[PDB]
Amino acid sequence: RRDWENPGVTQLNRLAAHPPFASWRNSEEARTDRPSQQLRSLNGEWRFAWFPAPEAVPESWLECDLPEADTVVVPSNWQMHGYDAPIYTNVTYPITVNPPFVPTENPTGCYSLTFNVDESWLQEGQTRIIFDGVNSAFHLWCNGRWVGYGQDSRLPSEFDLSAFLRAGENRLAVMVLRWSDGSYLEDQDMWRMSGIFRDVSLLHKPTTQISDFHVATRFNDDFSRAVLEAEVQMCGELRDYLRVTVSLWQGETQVASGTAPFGGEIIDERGGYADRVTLRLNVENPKLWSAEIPNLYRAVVELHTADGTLIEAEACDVGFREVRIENGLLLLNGKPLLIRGVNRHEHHPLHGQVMDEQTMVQDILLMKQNNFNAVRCSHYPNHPLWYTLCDRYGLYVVDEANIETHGMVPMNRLTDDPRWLPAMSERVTRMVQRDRNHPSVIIWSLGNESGHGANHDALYRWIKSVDPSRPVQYEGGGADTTATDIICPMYARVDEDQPFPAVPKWSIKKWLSLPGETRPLILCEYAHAMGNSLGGFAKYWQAFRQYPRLQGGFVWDWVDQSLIKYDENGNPWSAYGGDFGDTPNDRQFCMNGLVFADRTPHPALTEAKHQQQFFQFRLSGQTIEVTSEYLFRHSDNELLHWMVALDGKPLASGEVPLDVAPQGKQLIELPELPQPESAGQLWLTVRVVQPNATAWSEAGHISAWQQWRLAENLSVTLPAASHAIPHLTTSEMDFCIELGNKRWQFNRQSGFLSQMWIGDKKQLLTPLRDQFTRAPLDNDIGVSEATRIDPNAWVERWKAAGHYQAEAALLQCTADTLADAVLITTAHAWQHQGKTLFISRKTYRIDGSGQMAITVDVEVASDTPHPARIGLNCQLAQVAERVNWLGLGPQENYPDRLTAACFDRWDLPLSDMYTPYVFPSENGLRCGTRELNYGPHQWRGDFQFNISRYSQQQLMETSHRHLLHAEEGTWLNIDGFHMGIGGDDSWSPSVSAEFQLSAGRYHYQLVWCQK
Amino acid sequence: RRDWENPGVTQLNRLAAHPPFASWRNSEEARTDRPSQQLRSLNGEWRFAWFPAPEAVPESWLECDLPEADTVVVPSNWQMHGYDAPIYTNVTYPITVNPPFVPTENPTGCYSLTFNVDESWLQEGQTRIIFDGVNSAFHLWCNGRWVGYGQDSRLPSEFDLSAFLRAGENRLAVMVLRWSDGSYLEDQDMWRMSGIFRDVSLLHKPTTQISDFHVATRFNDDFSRAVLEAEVQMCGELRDYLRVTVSLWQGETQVASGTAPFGGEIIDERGGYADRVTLRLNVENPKLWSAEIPNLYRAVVELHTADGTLIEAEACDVGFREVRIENGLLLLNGKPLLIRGVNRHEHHPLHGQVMDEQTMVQDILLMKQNNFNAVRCSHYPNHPLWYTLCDRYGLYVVDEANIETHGMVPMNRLTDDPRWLPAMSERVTRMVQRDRNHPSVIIWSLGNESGHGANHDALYRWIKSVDPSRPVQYEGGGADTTATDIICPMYARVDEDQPFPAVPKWSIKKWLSLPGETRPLILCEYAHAMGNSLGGFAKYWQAFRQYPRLQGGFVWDWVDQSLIKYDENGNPWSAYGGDFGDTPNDRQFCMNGLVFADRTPHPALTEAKHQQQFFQFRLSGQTIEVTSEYLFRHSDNELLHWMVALDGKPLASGEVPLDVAPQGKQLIELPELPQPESAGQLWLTVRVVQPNATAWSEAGHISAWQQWRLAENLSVTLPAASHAIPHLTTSEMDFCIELGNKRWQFNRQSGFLSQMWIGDKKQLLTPLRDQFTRAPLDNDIGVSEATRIDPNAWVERWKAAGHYQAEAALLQCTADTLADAVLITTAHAWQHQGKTLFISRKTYRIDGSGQMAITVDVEVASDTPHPARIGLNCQLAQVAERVNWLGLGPQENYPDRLTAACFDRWDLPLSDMYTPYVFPSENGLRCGTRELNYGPHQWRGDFQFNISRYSQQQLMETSHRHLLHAEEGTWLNIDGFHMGIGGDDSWSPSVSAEFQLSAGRYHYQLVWCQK
Ligand SMILES: [Mg+2]
Ligand SMILES: [Mg+2]
Ligand SMILES: [Mg+2]
Ligand SMILES: [Mg+2]
Ligand SMILES: [Mg+2]
Ligand SMILES: [Mg+2]
Ligand SMILES: [Mg+2]
Ligand SMILES: [Mg+2]
Ligand code: NA
Ligand code: NA
Ligand code: NA
Ligand code: NA
Ligand code: NA
Ligand code: NA
Ligand code: NA
Ligand code: NA
Ligand code: NA
Ligand code: NA
Repeated sequence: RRDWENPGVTQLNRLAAHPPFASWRNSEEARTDRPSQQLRSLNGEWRFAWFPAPEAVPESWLECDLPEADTVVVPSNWQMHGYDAPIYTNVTYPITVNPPFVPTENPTGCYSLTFNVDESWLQEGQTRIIFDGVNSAFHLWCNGRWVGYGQDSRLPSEFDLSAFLRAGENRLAVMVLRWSDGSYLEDQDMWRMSGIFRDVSLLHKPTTQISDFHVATRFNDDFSRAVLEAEVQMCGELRDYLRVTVSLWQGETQVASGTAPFGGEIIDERGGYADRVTLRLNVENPKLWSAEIPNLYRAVVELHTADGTLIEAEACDVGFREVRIENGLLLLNGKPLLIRGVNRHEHHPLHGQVMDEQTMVQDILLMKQNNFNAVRCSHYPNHPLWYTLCDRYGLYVVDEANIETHGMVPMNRLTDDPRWLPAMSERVTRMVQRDRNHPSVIIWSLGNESGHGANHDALYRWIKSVDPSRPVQYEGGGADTTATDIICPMYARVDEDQPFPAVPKWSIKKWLSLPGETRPLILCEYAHAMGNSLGGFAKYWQAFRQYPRLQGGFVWDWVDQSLIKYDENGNPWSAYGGDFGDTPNDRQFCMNGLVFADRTPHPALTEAKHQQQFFQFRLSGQTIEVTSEYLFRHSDNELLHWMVALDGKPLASGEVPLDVAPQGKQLIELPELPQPESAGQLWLTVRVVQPNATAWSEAGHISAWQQWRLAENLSVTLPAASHAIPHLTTSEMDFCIELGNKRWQFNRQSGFLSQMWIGDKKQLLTPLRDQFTRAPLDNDIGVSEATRIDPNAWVERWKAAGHYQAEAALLQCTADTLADAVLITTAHAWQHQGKTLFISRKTYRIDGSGQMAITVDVEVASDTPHPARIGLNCQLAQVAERVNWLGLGPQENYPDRLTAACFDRWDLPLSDMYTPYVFPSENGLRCGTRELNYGPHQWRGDFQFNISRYSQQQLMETSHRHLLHAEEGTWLNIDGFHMGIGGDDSWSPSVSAEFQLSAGRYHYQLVWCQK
Repeated sequence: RRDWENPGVTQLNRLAAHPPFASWRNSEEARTDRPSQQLRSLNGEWRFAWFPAPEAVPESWLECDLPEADTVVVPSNWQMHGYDAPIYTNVTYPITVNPPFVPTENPTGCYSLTFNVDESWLQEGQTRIIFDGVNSAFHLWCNGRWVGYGQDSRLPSEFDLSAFLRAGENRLAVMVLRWSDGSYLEDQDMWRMSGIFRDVSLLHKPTTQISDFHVATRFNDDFSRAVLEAEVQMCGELRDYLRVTVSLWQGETQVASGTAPFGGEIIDERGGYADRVTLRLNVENPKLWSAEIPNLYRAVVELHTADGTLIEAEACDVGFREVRIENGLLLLNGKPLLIRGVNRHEHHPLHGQVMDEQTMVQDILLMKQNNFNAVRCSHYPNHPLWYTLCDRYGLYVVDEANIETHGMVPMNRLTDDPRWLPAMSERVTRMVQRDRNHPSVIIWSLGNESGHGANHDALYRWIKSVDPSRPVQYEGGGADTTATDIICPMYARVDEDQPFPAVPKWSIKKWLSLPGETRPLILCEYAHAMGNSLGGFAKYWQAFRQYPRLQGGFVWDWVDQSLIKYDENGNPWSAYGGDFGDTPNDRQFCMNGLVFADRTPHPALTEAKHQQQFFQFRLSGQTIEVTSEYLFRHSDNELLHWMVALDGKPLASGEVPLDVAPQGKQLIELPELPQPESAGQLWLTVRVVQPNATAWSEAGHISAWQQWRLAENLSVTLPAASHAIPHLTTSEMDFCIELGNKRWQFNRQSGFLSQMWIGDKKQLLTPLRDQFTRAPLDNDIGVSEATRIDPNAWVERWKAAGHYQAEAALLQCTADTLADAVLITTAHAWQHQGKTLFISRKTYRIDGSGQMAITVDVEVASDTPHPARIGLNCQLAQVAERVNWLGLGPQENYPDRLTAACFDRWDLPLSDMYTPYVFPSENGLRCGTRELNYGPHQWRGDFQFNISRYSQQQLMETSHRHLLHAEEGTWLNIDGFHMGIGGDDSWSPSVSAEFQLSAGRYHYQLVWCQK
């Protein structure tokens, strides 16, 4: 039958979908969510053999273990065990496009398990097997007899095994196909793996049983009264003595309870559902659920007889909340949300796509700690425990059907085809049936990047009909089609329109007001965090706060999908597309997260944390105004710490309790601040600190901060004049300057400072030279590739202009003596093929104090692409342990990504001054720096810098961080100006005009001296 | 695999659905709709064998003919060949409800055909087979190899046989299952049959071919300009030299033509459809299509190469018309429709469910001739030719998906379940793909009596999304759900509410105005024409004309589903439910048509024709005002004929040409009305005659009529002194009266006229006695059954009250002689269980003229159910050839169904005075009669009467007309009053209060005399 090449067959003998069951036979266990003896895990060691096609599988395997099989753990992805390669392709399908067919060489994983079944499970009732995730399709046999088949790699497939098992040992055999017609609906941008990658379990239910239950909560106008409505369905034999009891508990207190026999109200001319009953429980003053305060109740559903014997119980956590769109705004409990979201794939660097509770918890704690309140399941239903953690920890969730056909041409070729409606329908309906009782899900999504086809419209309506409690969104076809209640673009920019034909991405501000438009706008994806990125993040947040109908967005994305590989020496390294021999592949495009695959943060996460703060601040005088962005809670776990420092020197500080209602303000007046000792800039830093631990944070967690400049007393005191004057020695080759223990050498043929000495120690490994390029970031490169150059990418523009190849031509090099110093003046031209790109004019003034003041004035031809940076660089001979500076920090920060950084005095080990992005590039810059100290050296001025053991040339020549090698000494890059890093997207230029170095003429000044 | 017990498998290897194709290889043949050499019929003689279950089919059958098979004609329903019995069940499924399973005993029809295939069809191109209709599911093999499987008995299933055929002789094998999971979606109220019942054909297409085409017509505001847009899709290898030309013809004139290479506009980020192209042709002053003037153009779509070589051509008739709902009104070409519709099942009394062109044309003509302008395909897509005929003759059509699950409990059990969404979706999507180019289809329907489930909502939106040109309707779930653009109830009454829980049927006038309601209302079924019915039809038409938003309805239904059976002598008779041994069955409920199975009309058809007239008239003095209800045409084929008669005697007449614009009025002044010379009532009758023949009627066709009373001159002339005086002979047991050669005898113990003689000839077989009951109509019976009485039905109320058992008790019988007459006075009480139900007091006055004047005064107890009639009856000794009367006629008419009858002098053969309803009952009445003549007798008065060879007793005791036998003499029923017949529905009391005999006291008088 080749059922795996027929979209008309997505399953055979599979049971209906339904919310999470456990068939407790003790009600108290159900109340507390304790393990159920009726729900057993079959996870652990199984037998597995790999074959190249289903045709190669031997018949013997159905009845007997293959001697050649290996023993492996399940769940797992077989690529993670080395049986074949995982493939990283973004848009292009990994298989030839020829629906509904798949390749004849189709990797097949033959899994089997011998396991015991107690006779008690078989004497009465039904025993079913549940496979929570099998990628991408499979057949199942039990004790050699075929049971059924299933597709949709991201929802559970359940089969009744009652008539196939026997007391004692039994053997299951599962043949899993890597590719199937379901693969045409699974083209998400992620590694392509396969296997039994989610839990496998066995569930026993009585013959008369709860087969489905739906929980709804509806409220009065002020949310002070609710009615909990629980519709319960049974399968099995109806009898007048059956009853359903639904009880609701808040902790250990029972809030309400109702009992009824089965028999629903009349629905139509034929009657009602004799096999269903709806219980309605009044709840006064319910404690409401939100991501701010995830209050939960427990609904316990008992099926029992009138005389009181329990048959079984099921149950769920219940969050009383209403979600609705009114007057153009998405409201939660009547108040407008501000979504601080992130897209999150299920990815683990060692386990592939298998998820575990520890990793789930770690992700949610980091998310909450970084001020996220929402997550989008990009792009498929997740492992079931995810929803339970979001309900309990408190995160809003977008639950999304496992439908993506991005590689089709045009993209809606399948979604507008009715023959594909059935298969798509089950991906949407099975998801709603399974997850509709979770309060954390607040919005349903129809899938991702599958264009806009009529199947979408049909499905959108089906959901609207079966569950009116949550909005439906879908971005395909232009983000504002008739299949979405929310305008949900991906990568639309704040102010800049991208008027692509048919599916333009308008500026978000403009989009809201197009003629006739009235829906809320929440980006389904924005701020693509690939590599050194998140440039322009603050521009989205300023817009979200100013426009009511801009209600936020989901950043793309949480974690890099890098996989671990081992080198010849056994040492692990982070790999990306193409590193497994996979081709074609999309190389580093699989790494776009705020965090590395092991959960270590990238520097961008701090930027997100700051912009997503829940407290806003203004300063007038010495009065700090604190405004709360919480909608529901008072600031009952927060105090404000304030500190004033002079040039990094602490002058004073205090603490004040914060007591701010949701949406309210608090005014705090600072104390009189005595006058500072000397000249400099006073800076005020305030932080919101939570003194008590929460379920998601430690005592002392800092949730928000902000700084302002206070008074400045510019320095007017003349410097203590030199007890000595430097001496110049002129030679045909060089100009040398000597001052005590110091010596400076300027090469006359190159016009650069080629050497410096302290005592008898040389300080430089490479001379001090102008630098106008950077090792290109992912955002500078975009989709450009050696074999398919994208001439529009910044990297290509610079390359084509000769920026990386330009040679300095000396125009002038002279020396003069002044009354107290020596003055060296140079001028160089950087040219390429005859064109002068940049002119650098400098003066170096060395005085009796030993200080060398460098003044730089650069001209940049108006018609050359604006350069990545304007600065100097050199390789110092020394390697020191610490980097100390007065400037923005402590983490890496760039012009268009520096809001989270604070101006203060920071000191870190040198290695923290390098950010190990998997794909190496310019990194580690710190901006707004007035003093930098390293080894015996100090530089002062107003510049940006980076310092590390890797030169820019090395970073640009190296594709994987594991291949980098520390160079001799230390590379210092000191910039007067640096271009923004961008990131609205990583496939087109995204650096906004205000962060491009287009001024034509630039000036900067540095003082270099000893420490 | 048992694919026929799995709603997840509705087909295997079936090709996509598409509009009618013929693969012409000459464009002019395509233009002219001539027969195509590439489309062959395989209809004719096939081999067939019946089996009790698919398991019983011998494997030998795949490879070769079974010797036991018979040779039979295809298309056919195997029940009509006598292989098994057809079943008539209305709501209750004919199989146990245990979805998706079917009985193990499942009648299987094995059909096979040996036929030739030309090598030219195989050497290039694709040869497919098309089964237009297979009930209910089937497997297909070709030359012993399995091809595919299909479900949905009402849409074509097609399969590519290219790789299975060989030049020369080939053999097809088709195993047809009577029952399948598809049957759960085919519970329509009609005979349950099976087989290959619609056409089987072979279609040859080139490898590079037109695979689909959609034609749309949009207009400017006054319809003076149109844009024809034709989207064309291809299959095969794309090549830059390919082209599509679409040309539009109006008769022989080429109106427009456009050509383009393939390549549609960009649709989304991935591009557009390289395999499609859209041609747009401008049309100025298009001739618009409507049921009034079905103007059609012809669109020819040619697939060819750039040098002009034709590859193939497809084509369709195009009707320029726009259908839209605006401000609560259904508009066609901007004018609000008034639907004069009827539901029509595909039924032939001899061939079952097989349709032929002659029967379809016969139906179409009679419909048009009877002023119908629309038809609803109750309840499945029809044979393809039906739409061609509607497009060309001009009828608005409601095309309805084959989905009816009436027998489920509750009704939406399957339609609300997502697991049945796929199967249902195909029944809707495939109908749309097939019929969307037909102009006659103006509204899509989601099926019938399947409750309201979310699957309906999903499919309603799918339609609206793919074809915005036609509204979508669906009655299930209360008739005004979110799945319907039109409020379309079935059997909702005009003024009376039927507030059933959950799905009330409101009075239609009230429904329109319920709070918040704004849609138009068109009944999908009304005026159930079962048996002697159509009572109150005029009430619906008065309301549709008074209320703009009441836009008409579809009467239930066109033709009785009776089947022919043959008695011992081979004579045919009409059979209904249970007559084939089918049980359970719903007896006569399958006969609800305006016409009998053979197309002979029932009397109700004339009432429908009159109320659905397109001309309305008013009279004011000598002025007749004619108003046209046509929306688009002028009365260019009509003249008004008028006639004035005095009591039936013609006084004057004339004709005036009609020249009225659509919706306009014309005033016609009648000439001076010379006075009449005699007492009597003058009556004016007018008729609209079409002088010229049309495609649907003959010259002389009468399309409308109306009558009015004009002056009346009451008779004040004293008769004249009688030549003689009757004599009274009194005896112990009788009062006899003699006058000339006539004698009357009144029995003194019974109190009735027991005998009357002309000479020595007795004139009565039974005495003249009062009668208060009638042989019950289907509407009087409803669903009541001897085995399950419905105490609320009229017949049961009458029975229970003793109406049929009450016996006359004499209260008084006296005789007096007057100056010139003898007077007999009598009084009788009718009692039951000691209660007096009725009292009848009469006088018989016999005078010198020989006339007997009868006065009747009756009392009816207030607490007894209102009686069916208040009259007298007798069995006359003689039988005469003709019946002549001055009253309403000529056809049968009842109080609530007499608008179409006209007052005049009529004369018919006695048998025309009996209506042969298959299920016999009271029939043949004529009301408003002032004089009745039969043999030598004459009765004068103001009464209603029926006259025939069958007593009411026999009619009520006989269930099939074929078993009635003429009694001796003639039974005459003369009524002073008769109850209405009702018909709003035939399962609950439906006679309106104003037509019930509830006055308590009634008076009538008659004169019987010799002629
Ligand atoms: Mg499949
Ligand atoms: Mg226990
Ligand atoms: Mg054993
Ligand atoms: Mg994608
Ligand atoms: Mg700030
Ligand atoms: Mg099936
Ligand atoms: Mg029905
Ligand atoms: Mg009339
Ligand atoms: Na906002
Ligand atoms: Na590549
Ligand atoms: Na990516
Ligand atoms: Na606080
Ligand atoms: Na690099
Ligand atoms: Na109307
Ligand atoms: Na019956
Ligand atoms: Na019927
Ligand atoms: Na005329
Ligand atoms: Na009868």
